[PDB]
Amino acid sequence: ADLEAVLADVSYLMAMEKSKATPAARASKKILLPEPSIRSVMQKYLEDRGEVTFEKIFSQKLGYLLFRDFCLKHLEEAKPLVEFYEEIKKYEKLETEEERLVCSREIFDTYIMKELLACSHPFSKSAIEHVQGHLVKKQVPPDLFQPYIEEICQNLRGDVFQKFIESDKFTRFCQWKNVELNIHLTMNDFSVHRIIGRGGFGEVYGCRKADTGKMYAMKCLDKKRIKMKQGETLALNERIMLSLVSTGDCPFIVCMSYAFHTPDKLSFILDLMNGGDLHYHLSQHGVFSEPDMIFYAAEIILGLEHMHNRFVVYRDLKPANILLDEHGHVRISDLGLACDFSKKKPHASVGTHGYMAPEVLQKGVAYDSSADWFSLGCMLFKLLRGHSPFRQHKTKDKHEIDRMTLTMAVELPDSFSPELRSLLEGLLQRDVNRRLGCLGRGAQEVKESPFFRDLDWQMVFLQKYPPPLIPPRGEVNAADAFDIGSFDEEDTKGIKLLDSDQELYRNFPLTISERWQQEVAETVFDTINAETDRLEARKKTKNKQLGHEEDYALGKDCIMHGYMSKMGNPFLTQWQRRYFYLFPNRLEWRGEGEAPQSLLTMEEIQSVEETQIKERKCLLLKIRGGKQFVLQCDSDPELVQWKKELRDAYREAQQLVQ
Repeated sequence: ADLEAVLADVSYLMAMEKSKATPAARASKKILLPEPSIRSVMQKYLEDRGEVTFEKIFSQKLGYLLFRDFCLKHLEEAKPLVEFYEEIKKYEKLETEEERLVCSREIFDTYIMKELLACSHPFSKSAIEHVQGHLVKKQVPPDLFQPYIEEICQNLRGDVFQKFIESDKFTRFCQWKNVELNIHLTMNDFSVHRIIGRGGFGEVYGCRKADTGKMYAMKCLDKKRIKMKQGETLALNERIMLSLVSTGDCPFIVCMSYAFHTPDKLSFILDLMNGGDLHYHLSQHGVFSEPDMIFYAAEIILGLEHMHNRFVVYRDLKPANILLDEHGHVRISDLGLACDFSKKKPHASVGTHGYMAPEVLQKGVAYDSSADWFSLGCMLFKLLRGHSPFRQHKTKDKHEIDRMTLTMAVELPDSFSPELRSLLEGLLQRDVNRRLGCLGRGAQEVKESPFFRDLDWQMVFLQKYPPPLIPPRGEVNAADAFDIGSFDEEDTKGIKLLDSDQELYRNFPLTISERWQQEVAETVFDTINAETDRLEARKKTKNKQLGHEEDYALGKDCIMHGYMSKMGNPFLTQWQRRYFYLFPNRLEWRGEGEAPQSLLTMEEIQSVEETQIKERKCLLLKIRGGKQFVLQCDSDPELVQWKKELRDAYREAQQLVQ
């Protein structure tokens, strides 16, 4: 290969491998948390939608981390409870009874027996007796301590949670949540490496997120090409499907973290399966063997089960769409042609010739998730033979392959064991009502098939089995960027994107909370937290020494307060950032911090409405008498809450004054 390609590959590989032992060091940009005063607005914003309950926070990764570290360091009473809960959770992940026996005895002695002996145990007799009855019989199921989990959560829900909310670590949670809700991604935020694939409406590049360093796969769709091929509906459907299946914990599907668009591209951020697709590895390694294909079939069956449980039908199932991760475990990747059959069963012949179900290939006849099982059979057949059960592209014409609707699968006796012959005979049935997986419970009908009789599906979900193939660690595991190529830019000439077209993607951008929180927790949570803490320590010392504290008790009846930019003065600085206080009768206004002063009285307000200025969202207040004020906030949540609270305040004040 030429020098440029070699350099691109080396840069991509080094960025992928850099600082594996210290993920925090991979970030080139830094997350700047807002000031601790943010909680005055963010608390109301979260309360107004009921998000400050114990379950909501404790179920969030960052919320859980902050609550845990508060209990373990700033509340002695809650320390044993959190320690017990955490060790129970650790125990639940033990995979063998030989280890669970000792772990459970240690947990019992440490957190139950000693407290019982000291008579300090606060838990109910029921949980004690349940655990004692299970253990006296030598039973160590993973659900041993579930009653203790419930009771620990009940105890933490009490004054412990209120103390946490009143603490300075709920302020940190508010800061992190505000940082989350203000995610506005652009192509600048990512360091895009060499192209790794192409197809559909655009290309796929490996990329590193700037402010966390986590490696992602950026899938870009060109808006002009989408308009040219009338693909707006498909482009939006792909986002719907990705957001539908990403919300969860399934490790068998390429999950989406973010979605955004530039003026000309639609971009999805997905998991990076640096091992490459299974078709490339099949070509390099050759036909797999039955014990090897057991692994792939089991993993793909679990993935399809996850998708089907959500009523999504994966119409294009090929070896090319199956991506191997670093360690060799597979995932389903391309949800471009996926559809939902819960509302109405599709009827379009969408797929790839040689892997489409007979009812999919038939015109007009509706079909359901039943399609994915025929495609699974065809795919498993390819892994063992190098081609679909019906002729390949180089062996027959496209419509000659379509004669799959007028024949029956060969079902070779040589390369297949009788169990596999039965499995493929079930999966390649012409009649949907008789086809395996298309009757009864669905995924269970296949999972219980004889070919998987030896397989323990719990270990499949836990991914304990050794992959048959481990992708090379020193290669990109993809075709050369010259081979992948690029779309012809001339094809888009004559295509113009109207404002009515950019309106189709008004609501496109998206961020998934759990995925972002997990990324932050893995990468830069502790570093940022420490830096933030140092910054507030510095500023607190400065304020204490020089006076002008952060706030003088926040007044007597302040509804809310926070920074806002008094905007729009031509003869002064446009961004006159200041600190504001809201009261039921007036809105006060403070300078650098010496003394607050009144800016406005609610009785004067005529209306409050949002407006766009300098391509930035702002708040417009119109005043009885022709006066007006413009205020600009920093995070959409600040703007939303300020709008809501100002509106409610003046409406109530004027209605009462009526």
